[PDB]
Amino acid sequence: GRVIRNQRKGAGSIFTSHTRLRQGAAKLRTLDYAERHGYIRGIVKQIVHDSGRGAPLAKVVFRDPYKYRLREEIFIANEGVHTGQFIYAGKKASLNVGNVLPLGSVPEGTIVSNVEEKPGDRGALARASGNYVIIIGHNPDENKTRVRLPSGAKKVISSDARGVIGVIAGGGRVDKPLLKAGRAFHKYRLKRNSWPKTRGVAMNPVDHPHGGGNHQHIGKASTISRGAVSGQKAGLIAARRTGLLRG
RNA sequence: UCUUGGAUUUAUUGAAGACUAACUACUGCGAAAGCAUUUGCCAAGGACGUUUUCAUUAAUCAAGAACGAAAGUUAGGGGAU
RNA sequence: CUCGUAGCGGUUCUGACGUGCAAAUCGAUCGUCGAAUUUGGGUAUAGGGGCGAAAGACUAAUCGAACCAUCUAGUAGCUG
RNA sequence: UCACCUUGACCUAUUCUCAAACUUUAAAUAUGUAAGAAGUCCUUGUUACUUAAUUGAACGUGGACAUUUGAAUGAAGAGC
RNA sequence: UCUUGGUGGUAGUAGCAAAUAUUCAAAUGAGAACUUUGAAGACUGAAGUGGGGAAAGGUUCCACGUCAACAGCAGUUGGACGUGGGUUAGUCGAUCCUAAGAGAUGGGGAAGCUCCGUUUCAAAGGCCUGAUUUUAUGCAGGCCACCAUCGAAAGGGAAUCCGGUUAAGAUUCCGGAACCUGGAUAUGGAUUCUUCACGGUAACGUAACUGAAUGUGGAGACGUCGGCGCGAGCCCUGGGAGGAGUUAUCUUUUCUUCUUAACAGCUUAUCACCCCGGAAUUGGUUUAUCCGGAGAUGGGGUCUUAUGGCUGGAAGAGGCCAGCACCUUUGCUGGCUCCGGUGCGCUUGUGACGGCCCGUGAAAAUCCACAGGAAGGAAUAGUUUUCAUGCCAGGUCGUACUGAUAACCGCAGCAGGUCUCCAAGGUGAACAGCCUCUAGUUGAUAGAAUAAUGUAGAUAAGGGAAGUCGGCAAAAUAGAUCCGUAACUUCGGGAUAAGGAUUGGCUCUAAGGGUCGGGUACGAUCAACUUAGAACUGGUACGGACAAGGGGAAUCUGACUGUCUAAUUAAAACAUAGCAUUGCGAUGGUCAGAAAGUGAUGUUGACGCAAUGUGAUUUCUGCCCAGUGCUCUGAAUGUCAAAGUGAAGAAAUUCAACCAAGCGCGGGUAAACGGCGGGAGUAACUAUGACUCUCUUAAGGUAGCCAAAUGCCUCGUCAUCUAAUUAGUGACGCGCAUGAAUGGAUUAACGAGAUUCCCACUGUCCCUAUCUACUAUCUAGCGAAACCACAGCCAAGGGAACGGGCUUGGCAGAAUCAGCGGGGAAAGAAGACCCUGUUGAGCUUGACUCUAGUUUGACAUUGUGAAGAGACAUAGUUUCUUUACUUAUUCAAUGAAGCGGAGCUGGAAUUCAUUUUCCACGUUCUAGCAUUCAAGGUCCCAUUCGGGGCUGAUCCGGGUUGAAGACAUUGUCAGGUGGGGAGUUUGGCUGGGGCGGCACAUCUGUUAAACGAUAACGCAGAUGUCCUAAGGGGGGCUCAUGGAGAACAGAAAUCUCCAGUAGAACAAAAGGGUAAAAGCCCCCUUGAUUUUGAUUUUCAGUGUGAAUACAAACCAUGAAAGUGUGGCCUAUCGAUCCUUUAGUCCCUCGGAAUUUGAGGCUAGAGGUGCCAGAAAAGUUACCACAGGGAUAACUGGCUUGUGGCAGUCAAGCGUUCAUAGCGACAUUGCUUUUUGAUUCUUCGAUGUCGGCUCUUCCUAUCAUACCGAAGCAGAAUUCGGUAAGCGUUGGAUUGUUCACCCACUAAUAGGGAACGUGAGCUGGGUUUAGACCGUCGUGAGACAGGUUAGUUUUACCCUACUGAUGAAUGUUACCGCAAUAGUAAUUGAACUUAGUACGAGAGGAACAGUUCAUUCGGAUAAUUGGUUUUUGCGGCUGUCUGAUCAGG
Ligand SMILES: [Mg+2]
Ligand SMILES: [Mg+2]
Ligand SMILES: [Mg+2]
Ligand SMILES: [Mg+2]
Ligand SMILES: [Mg+2]
Ligand SMILES: [Mg+2]
Ligand SMILES: [Mg+2]
Ligand SMILES: [Mg+2]
Ligand SMILES: [Mg+2]
Ligand SMILES: [Mg+2]
Ligand SMILES: [Mg+2]
Ligand SMILES: [Mg+2]
Ligand SMILES: [Mg+2]
Ligand SMILES: [Mg+2]
Ligand SMILES: [Mg+2]
Ligand SMILES: [Mg+2]
Ligand SMILES: [Mg+2]
Ligand SMILES: [Mg+2]
Ligand SMILES: [Mg+2]
Ligand SMILES: [Mg+2]
Ligand SMILES: [Mg+2]
Ligand SMILES: [Mg+2]
Ligand SMILES: [Mg+2]
Ligand SMILES: [Mg+2]
Ligand SMILES: [Mg+2]
Ligand SMILES: [Mg+2]
Ligand SMILES: [Mg+2]
Ligand SMILES: [Mg+2]
Ligand SMILES: [Mg+2]
Ligand SMILES: [Mg+2]
Ligand SMILES: [Mg+2]
Ligand SMILES: [Mg+2]
Ligand SMILES: [Mg+2]
Ligand SMILES: [Mg+2]
Ligand SMILES: [Mg+2]
Ligand SMILES: [Mg+2]
Ligand SMILES: [Mg+2]
Ligand SMILES: [Mg+2]
Ligand SMILES: [Mg+2]
Ligand SMILES: [Mg+2]
Ligand SMILES: [Mg+2]
Ligand SMILES: [Mg+2]
Ligand SMILES: [Mg+2]
Ligand SMILES: [Mg+2]
Ligand SMILES: [Mg+2]
Ligand SMILES: [Mg+2]
Ligand SMILES: [Mg+2]
Ligand SMILES: [Mg+2]
Ligand SMILES: [Mg+2]
Ligand SMILES: [Mg+2]
Ligand SMILES: [Mg+2]
Ligand SMILES: [Mg+2]
Ligand SMILES: [Mg+2]
Ligand SMILES: [Mg+2]
Ligand SMILES: [Mg+2]
Ligand SMILES: [Mg+2]
Ligand SMILES: [Mg+2]
Ligand SMILES: [Mg+2]
Ligand SMILES: [Mg+2]
Ligand SMILES: [Mg+2]
Ligand SMILES: [Mg+2]
Ligand SMILES: [Mg+2]
Ligand SMILES: [Mg+2]
Ligand SMILES: [Mg+2]
Ligand SMILES: [Mg+2]
Ligand SMILES: [Mg+2]
Ligand SMILES: [Mg+2]
Ligand SMILES: [Mg+2]
Ligand SMILES: [Mg+2]
Ligand SMILES: [Mg+2]
Ligand SMILES: [Mg+2]
Ligand SMILES: [Mg+2]
Ligand SMILES: [Mg+2]
Ligand SMILES: [Mg+2]
Ligand SMILES: [Mg+2]
Ligand SMILES: [Mg+2]
Ligand SMILES: [Mg+2]
Ligand SMILES: [Mg+2]
Ligand SMILES: [Mg+2]
Ligand SMILES: [Mg+2]
Ligand SMILES: [Mg+2]
Ligand SMILES: [Mg+2]
Ligand SMILES: [Mg+2]
Ligand SMILES: [Mg+2]
Ligand SMILES: [Mg+2]
Ligand SMILES: [Mg+2]
Ligand SMILES: [Mg+2]
Ligand SMILES: [Mg+2]
Ligand SMILES: [Mg+2]
Ligand SMILES: [Mg+2]
Ligand SMILES: [Mg+2]
Ligand SMILES: [Mg+2]
Ligand SMILES: [Mg+2]
Ligand SMILES: [Mg+2]
Ligand SMILES: [Mg+2]
Repeated sequence: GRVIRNQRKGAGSIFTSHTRLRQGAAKLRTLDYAERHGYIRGIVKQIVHDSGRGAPLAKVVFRDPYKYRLREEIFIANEGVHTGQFIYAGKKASLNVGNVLPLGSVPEGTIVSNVEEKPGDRGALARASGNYVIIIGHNPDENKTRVRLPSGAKKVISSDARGVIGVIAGGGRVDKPLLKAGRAFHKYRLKRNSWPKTRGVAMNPVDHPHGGGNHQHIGKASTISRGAVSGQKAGLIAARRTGLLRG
């Protein structure tokens, strides 16, 4: 008869993002006349590390078209982008790694990252370390493009949506083992309070639907409907098949 | 088992990975295991030719090493048959 | 990582004490001691709620549901 | 044996022993009613009941009988 | 156990015992253990008992006066009491900045208190003018796109130091010496006829050396560890100038002073950089291997000023002395204050590096610089001066003190807790322990004595775990050097494995450094502590105190480090990395919120986030989709709500069709929940059973493992371990009930985890003794509490069954002291177990009823066109179908910046004399720059040295832009889902409750004892039906059965007679009843009918059911008398409310009617079986409350099935012979220690088993003493008597009592004492809360199943006991007596008797006598051992007193 840990996370008290040391919001450059009819030239000045993020951040500096001043955008760095590199964003831009072009104006099989789901929302797809997006199709009348997402799914996005050529840098990170609870401690120190995890079967029945009994056992089926609510969605939510993938 | 929710067939267009028929032989190369679509680059190899050059530098070899079908092992990728 | 101080804990004596020095101490013996360490201040989360490396533990000596006031002189086939 | 010492039960007359859910009989104790005036007797009045029929039935008028008026003991007042 | 207040006994009692410790004298005083001073002894021992601070306190600080209360003794003292004094800032903080966050406004939500949000969807605004005469500087240009405010006395930050001063303030006052900010402002210097400096190749330099808007850059501004370098301070030390100490002797000796601030000038640097040069024969170089043609080495330079040196500050101050004054105002005078060395030292700061990260380690205020060139400006210095000097001001608040064994919190002057800075010498590795210096304290009620029992510390002969549940506690080990070091292993470890030597002192030896140097075959000089070796030496001591690992072989278990039940559970539980599963591509997953123009994840984006499971590595994860969950573009007349449609009706209404989700159907999923079998026969053994035959499966437990922490039986069986093992280990396995991510098996290392063994070791024990300190005791002072009906000597009896009192006995003499744990079923706590309650709570679910949320349908928002297998058959915008518009709505973005359309060219437009037609719009080697309405061009001005347009830069539409679109979304309603959340329910009787049953509503016979009534979970049975006849009537007939007779035919077919009192039948149990019937056969029928009363039984003379007699009818029936109101009689059944039906066509619908419709009256039905009648699933070991001995266990008491022990009788056994010794079939008793029955007492609690310890009692006698009997020759036995005097063991396993074995013994008898004995212990067993396993349940949970951990309180009161005093007897003293009470010894062996008696032999005694021993007891200390504060003597370490001696 007590609210469970998965419910308490939505109140957002001790379960927020530890966001002091982060370098900003890693977004694309705001879609304007420079990036819609020609291009604009940037410059990388730093490849910095983002706290809580496994991918480096490239600080790319552009000139403001309308006022004499410099605008520093923060990109997710692509593997191969270096400091001192000129970076081109726009429609008429050239395909190099780190250039920002619409999905329509890049050919089939192009490998892109920081890809907008809608034109101008400043980067939503292929942002974690190592991941990328492959363009697998085009429908030039009623401009759309078919992609493969990092999950393996197929998405249809506007051809006016943008992307950055290359993979997101920092790949192969999760292939290293953490080896100890300490290295898990400092990974989640700079993300959010989701660590450690107590098993619900290791509890009292007031705390979890899995807890209690004279032996640690689940009692009911762990697969719960999508048509259930909070407090019952403690287990496998809306599972199609369970266990190993052996047919 | 699939099938009137149109299977099987047929046509158009795509993807994926694998494979490289026919030509293909009492034919070739490779130390052996093995090796076939093209073009490019890389270093190599046999045989021939030689009025070149060195002039026994060689033969086989314990111990020791390189390579070693396929299945298998570990971890990524890929999963068309 | 280890031996071991400061520190931080609390194994055993089932030691002392048990109208105590103390509503949890004292002593010896112990765990650990460069990190998932220890800690001050600021700050956030509030009661059927929080918080929980999970013991129904902790949330002002109060916790299988805090504390305060009211409804309330709640009701009692039960005891005085 | 192919009417026989070595037949079983059955029938008839005997015999020993018994019965809470057997009995011809049958106590003790306990128990119902009666021992009168709201009585008995005579005459005959009523009725739609009853009879073949004032016959019966029931309730009566009038008349006969007075405390040994219908066993014993008691009664402390009786009844409501 | 009332309330409030007061008061006692206990009681002058318990006690005032941690933190080494006090002592002498004087002073003050009424009074001194405690005050003050001196002396002495000591301690904290620099991670302090020392100097400061943060929080908190608040005056506690300081002085004077004072001692009533407070300082648990005292008090002249005080943190007390009374009166006062005291806190000084431009520089230290606050103030300011932002952090995590908090929070207004605009705006949205909410009935509202108010909520969200912090830049949002807002018309959110101040900044300078170049510089002043029409300026209160605007009535002007020009610029800026953010958007409150709060948030740190530890973060960021402008600037102050030294000396002195107070009773108490100080980085604040005073004296001296600075600095910063803000403002104003003059002079000098600088620069200027080249108008905004010069020098250097350069790095850069300087005293200056204009610089607007705008932009850019830097600082503020950052982790941790390691080593190295450098600095400061400290420590160590040499020479000298003073002062003090010791001085028998020694000591050029021991201690001590010898200082230099902020600020300023000049110099000072690793790193970095510049020039020259051009490198392999590669060089440079760090402790640490980096660097160099992208230019090393080298030679010259440049810069940062951490930091150091010099000088100013500043010797005038501070220190140390000396001399002279000597109520001198109170000083005056004078000298010295100097020069070094050393370093793996300590603390700290810094610099250059290196290591680490799936961790890469704040922000803002603020300040500066540069880019740019706006504007302004030149005479002998026009401007401008970030150069020097000069002037003024710096507010408000805080400041004292403590910061804790007395200033804070803990009730308080509480051994507790509470953040931080500084940190001397020695020993030593050390911030350890031990001793000392500076500083500080010497506070804690005392004195005397040295009983017991304690607490704390010790030691112990011989043995060495025999102790105990268990090695608990203790001992042992310990530092360092050298040697040596296994199994196993994840190859990193194990590991300090195990083991084994050495260690002092003194005198030496040998290595190991720095600075100094060459010709266009060389040693002066200084300094450090490591290491190795040698000799000599000694009561063979030496890590001499201190400090400091015990180790080994196994098993279980968790990989490890880590975490938790504060205050009983530290673990095997939790976590963990690793592994795996699941969901989600943002209009999203998971979750918030009452809503929201609302939130978390999210400053996010599948290498992510969320939800779970398992838990490192090795090696594996078998079989199951039937169940239930989950899931599926799956089947579409099975079910399908609301809305909508249609039919009938006057209509309310009734019906029908259509019918979304969801359910049902089909499938997939087990690292989802979960599951993983019998009977029988078979191999040339007897059973065993590869294979085989069936029953049911979805699958029938695979790989593995095991009496395992999982196995009841079980202490399984074997082996091993031991003398002996219910332990352990290894095997085996039909395994009650093992098993694969509810993970199976194994696994190095780790572990305050659990278990067994071994070595060492020891007082754990045999078996106890001694010592010290503190208590206790006694004294002065001070002085509680628990508890208390009244109390306090027993035996027996009875009694609510264990009496202090009552009864009958025993007896009994003041007042007491120390102990003590028998008793007071002592106290502590209105039992926490069990029961009762129509008492609650928590958690679970296939209980009931809801509910948020979610899903599905409908209507509104919701408009505009189409095509329309979209109306019913010249027939119509809505209709069981799709896509077209944008303006509602929705999403998103931006400083709403470039949208839409139209306009120049050139063509593979082969211009088709037409853009039917389309395409490109100033930027891509490179880490530069991009700003001033834009220069140019053009035209105008009224031209003023400047100003304005246009074009540069196409025109038009004012639609910011992109999606999405009348669908989501939203409002309302309807169906589903919905233990996530809520509330409620879970009967009773009961030889306690649970379970079973119904004795819960009934019937017959018995119980039941001759009217009636009468209990038990008494007994034997039956009831919830059956019947249109098995009801009613009439007539006829006799039934069960037996005997004899009939072909098949018998023992049983039909037929016939005789006998048949019922021995048959009557629906169903049993009892009763019945023979021209009540039965059997036949005929007719519905009385099993209507209406109202009366009555009987159960009984309240209520109801219900059943029944009896009538009466009014109407029928049946029979010839009729009659009979029939269901069954031959005794059982077979049901209220109010609601619904329904029959009847009358009756009453009413209240303004009056008609018609439906509704309501009403009388009689039935539908039902409550718990049967006088609620609508209801579990568990609780987390439980709780009101009670209850109305109630379970332990004890006592009764009873005595059972257990044991006896007896009578004697068929028989005992070679004959009942009774030497036995004894059947019977029979009569005893015990309460075994086990069973009462719930008698106890629930405002009698502390629950075993053990240990210790006492007493019984006798039903094992031994010992003395005897009797024998089938007693002897020896040894057996049976029996008197007898409880005296003994009655040590161990392995087990928590066990019991058991069992080993072994000794004279013997290892049995019992009682609240199953003797917990204020005597222990806590192993059992009995809370943690945890794991097995079985069972969907689960919560359960198990008189296993395993691990889990606080044991109080005596000082009375009595009892043990010891100790004592009034009274004329006083006093010595010597005695003995009533009464207690009593104590015990047992064995050997020699001799004696190889004798006896015996055929084998064997083989006893009495007397001597000598020893066992167990016990009482002493005693010559000896032997133990003990040591004799601190007696000696030795040793470390430190301290200068050394020595002598000591602490
Ligand atoms: Mg976990
Ligand atoms: Mg738990
Ligand atoms: Mg080919
Ligand atoms: Mg460690
Ligand atoms: Mg350790
Ligand atoms: Mg420690
Ligand atoms: Mg503990
Ligand atoms: Mg204790
Ligand atoms: Mg350590
Ligand atoms: Mg601390
Ligand atoms: Mg809640
Ligand atoms: Mg629990
Ligand atoms: Mg409360
Ligand atoms: Mg009350
Ligand atoms: Mg009877
Ligand atoms: Mg009678
Ligand atoms: Mg009192
Ligand atoms: Mg006393
Ligand atoms: Mg004393
Ligand atoms: Mg000391
Ligand atoms: Mg006092
Ligand atoms: Mg006094
Ligand atoms: Mg004072
Ligand atoms: Mg300051
Ligand atoms: Mg502020
Ligand atoms: Mg900081
Ligand atoms: Mg000063
Ligand atoms: Mg001048
Ligand atoms: Mg100059
Ligand atoms: Mg700067
Ligand atoms: Mg200063
Ligand atoms: Mg420090
Ligand atoms: Mg100046
Ligand atoms: Mg002050
Ligand atoms: Mg002060
Ligand atoms: Mg102070
Ligand atoms: Mg005090
Ligand atoms: Mg020292
Ligand atoms: Mg030393
Ligand atoms: Mg003391
Ligand atoms: Mg000894
Ligand atoms: Mg000895
Ligand atoms: Mg023993
Ligand atoms: Mg021990
Ligand atoms: Mg060594
Ligand atoms: Mg060793
Ligand atoms: Mg070992
Ligand atoms: Mg562990
Ligand atoms: Mg575990
Ligand atoms: Mg494991
Ligand atoms: Mg640990
Ligand atoms: Mg605890
Ligand atoms: Mg957020
Ligand atoms: Mg499995
Ligand atoms: Mg409907
Ligand atoms: Mg043992
Ligand atoms: Mg075993
Ligand atoms: Mg075996
Ligand atoms: Mg087994
Ligand atoms: Mg004493
Ligand atoms: Mg009395
Ligand atoms: Mg008597
Ligand atoms: Mg009493
Ligand atoms: Mg009396
Ligand atoms: Mg009497
Ligand atoms: Mg007596
Ligand atoms: Mg006395
Ligand atoms: Mg005592
Ligand atoms: Mg007692
Ligand atoms: Mg008690
Ligand atoms: Mg009741
Ligand atoms: Mg815009
Ligand atoms: Mg009777
Ligand atoms: Mg019967
Ligand atoms: Mg019945
Ligand atoms: Mg008849
Ligand atoms: Mg019958
Ligand atoms: Mg009968
Ligand atoms: Mg009845
Ligand atoms: Mg009712
Ligand atoms: Mg009306
Ligand atoms: Mg009843
Ligand atoms: Mg009571
Ligand atoms: Mg006797
Ligand atoms: Mg005897
Ligand atoms: Mg005898
Ligand atoms: Mg006796
Ligand atoms: Mg005796
Ligand atoms: Mg005995
Ligand atoms: Mg007992
Ligand atoms: Mg006792
Ligand atoms: Mg225990
Ligand atoms: Mg006790
Ligand atoms: Mg006492
Ligand atoms: Mg001596």
